[PDB]
Amino acid sequence: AECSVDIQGNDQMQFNTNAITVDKSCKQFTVNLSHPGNLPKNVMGHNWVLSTAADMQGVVTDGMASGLDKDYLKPDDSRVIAHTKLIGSGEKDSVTFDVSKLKEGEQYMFFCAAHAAMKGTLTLK
Ligand SMILES: [Cu+2]
Repeated sequence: AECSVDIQGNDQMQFNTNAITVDKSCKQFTVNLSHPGNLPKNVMGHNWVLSTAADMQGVVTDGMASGLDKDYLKPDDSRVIAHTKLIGSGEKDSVTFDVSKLKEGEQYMFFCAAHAAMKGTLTLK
């Protein structure tokens, strides 16, 4: 099985996929985020954030209120399973999480905290 994925966020404010699969055998899963654009992070920086679909809007609301100083996430928000740092063009970051953290029967999503329009699903198979 494969227990990691490579994902890109670019200068046009989009990720290069809207769907990640996590094999049910994985105990840990790694997301390798890169930014193959030319814009730096103070213009078009991206991160990658994981929550349930049901929690996404609340995470974004509280992140918005927390602001740029906190990379648009409430610090220590228990609804956020994992997240990367904010990266600009040519930079990269990876995050690894325990697959045991996914609540059984719940659909998960990923998104960019800076650009909540950038989103997708993360699913067990
Ligand atoms: Cu973004």
